[PDB]
Amino acid sequence: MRRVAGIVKLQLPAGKATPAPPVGPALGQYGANIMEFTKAFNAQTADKGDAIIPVEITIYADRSFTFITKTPPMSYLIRKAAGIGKGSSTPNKAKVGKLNWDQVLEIAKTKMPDLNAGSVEAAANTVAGTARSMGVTVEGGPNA
Amino acid sequence: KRTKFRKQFRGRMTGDAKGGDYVAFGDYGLIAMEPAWIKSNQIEACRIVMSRHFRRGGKIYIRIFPDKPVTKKPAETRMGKGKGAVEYWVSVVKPGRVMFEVAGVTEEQAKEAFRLAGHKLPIQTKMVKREVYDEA
Amino acid sequence: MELTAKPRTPKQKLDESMIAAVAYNKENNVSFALDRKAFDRAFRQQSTTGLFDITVEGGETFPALVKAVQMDKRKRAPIHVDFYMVTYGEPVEVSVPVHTTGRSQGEVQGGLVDIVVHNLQIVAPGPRRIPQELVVDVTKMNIGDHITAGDIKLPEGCTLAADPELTVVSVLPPR
RNA sequence: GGAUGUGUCGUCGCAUAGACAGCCAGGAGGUUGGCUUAGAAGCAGCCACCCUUCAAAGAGUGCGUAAUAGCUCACUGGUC
Repeated sequence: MRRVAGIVKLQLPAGKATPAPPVGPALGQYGANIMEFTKAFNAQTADKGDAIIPVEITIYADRSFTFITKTPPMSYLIRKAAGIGKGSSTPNKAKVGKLNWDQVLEIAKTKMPDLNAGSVEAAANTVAGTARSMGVTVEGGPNA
Repeated sequence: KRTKFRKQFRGRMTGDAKGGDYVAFGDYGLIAMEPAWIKSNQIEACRIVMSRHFRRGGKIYIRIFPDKPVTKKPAETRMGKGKGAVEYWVSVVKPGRVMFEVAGVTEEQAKEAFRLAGHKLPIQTKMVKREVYDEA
Repeated sequence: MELTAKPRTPKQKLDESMIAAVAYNKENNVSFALDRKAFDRAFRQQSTTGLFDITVEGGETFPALVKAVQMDKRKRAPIHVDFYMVTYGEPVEVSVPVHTTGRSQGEVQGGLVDIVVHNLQIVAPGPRRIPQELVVDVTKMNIGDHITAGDIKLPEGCTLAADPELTVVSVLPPR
């Protein structure tokens, strides 16, 4: 209908086909096409499969869309790396698990243009720092 | 609140407050300014007030205590035939005497929980911090 | 510190802001009066184990630890001070505030760092090398552990006038 | 109970290393943190505040949205 651009940061499930709560008219109310995102986003979830990969969408006008599909915050393949499916109630009164430092090389090698750090120690210590609110204790530290 | 068993009855008088004008049990402490009386509910008030504010749960020291029986005659009789039945109970708080001590919370929590406390009382009041060191 | 007067009549001061006074050497005892300002300053600086000097308006510097303070219960300011002029080698039974050190593991599971004795009556280091405070690590304590006067530390050459089993700083449960 | 009324004493802090305020720009990536939830993603309630870099930037404070997004500050630098 119109031409008034938009910069929309969102978040969407991987291999499904979103119902009413997420999208619908959540980014299509400016002006975009849905037919080639139900069949164009659910096909690259045949790449990385089963984790909440983040999505960003920029909208021009008419029926135009240009999206980017980032890196899944492995709060899915780490919750499993313990024993609980739904995360800890309170990270300091009830815990989850204890990942190895080598399961900190799949969050520090999938996030190459995300964890805007230079070194490996930094890019590990980042989401290892995330690995504290999840309610998890680190099999790491000095020495060992 | 109320007590257990006793004498029954009373009277009244004033002139400054004995002890204990010192900050024990806590880091922060609220102190009366007027020769009041204080009632069971008047203090249970501040109990429930501050105990709202501190959440779970602080550490709260009610340094005062109702021991005084105050009466009122049955409403509508001409005097004589008796002394009034025991209406309510009273702590005879005199000035400089300290009513509330708390800690296990910060300075802001003392200021505020004491503010809300003192907005429930017949007295102007001052809150402060320790140093009264004759005996801890 | 420094005074000027020592009579029985206090109109030389008071309004002019000085504190009623005594200080005894134990063979030498003297009444006097010392300006409020300085006394408050130093006494919160140095307190009940402070030790400080008395250069009377005459010229006779003295060695003074602070012994007893007595204050206007209403206005809540001090009006009088008892001193103890220190001797030499043997002193007295110093009163010293227990503190707490480190982020304790006792406050991570809902508990609280409660000092069941804010102040400690020890015995004698020597009246020139006195502990001002104390340092009781609390980290090892969980919820339900107390610290008796045995577990309390020492700096060497000192003894504890307090029963070695009564409770100083103990963690309390939540709510 | 409330008040930058107006005089007096005193505490505390801040800056000749650029201050309180005026205007200028970031106010960041993990991270919708986890819990909770019809959805809470800074912000309805329950335990916790960890890192990436930096001239600086804190699971942040308000208005907000059913929830988003979005607007201001805590700090940071130019100015005076």
